[PDB]
Amino acid sequence: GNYNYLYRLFRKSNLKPFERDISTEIYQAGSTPCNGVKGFNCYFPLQSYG
Amino acid sequence: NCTFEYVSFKNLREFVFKNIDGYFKIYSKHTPINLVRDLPQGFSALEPLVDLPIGINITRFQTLLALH
Repeated sequence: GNYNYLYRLFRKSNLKPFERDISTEIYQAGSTPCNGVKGFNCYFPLQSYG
Repeated sequence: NCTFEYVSFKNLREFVFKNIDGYFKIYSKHTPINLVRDLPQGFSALEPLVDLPIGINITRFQTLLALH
């Protein structure tokens, strides 16, 4: 796998055309008060193609 | 972490700033004035300077000034 290449899997709302959101902040999927910290329902918002 | 860069009361200078689909559009107009108090009643229209294809989510803004 090549791990240089990635995409966003999670967001709070969809992009408008060319809305260039680069932020990597940990995604609270509602249940867990993640506050930017990893754990259950505290997802990394991207994925690598590998 | 610097994803873009560029370089080029006797008067009233007017500007307009807006964004469409990441294209940030800049408009201007200048004149001398004699109502030194406040905004003049009569008409004028601004014209474009640049459109910057920058893609940023914008909702808030602030001005910058000289300091002593």
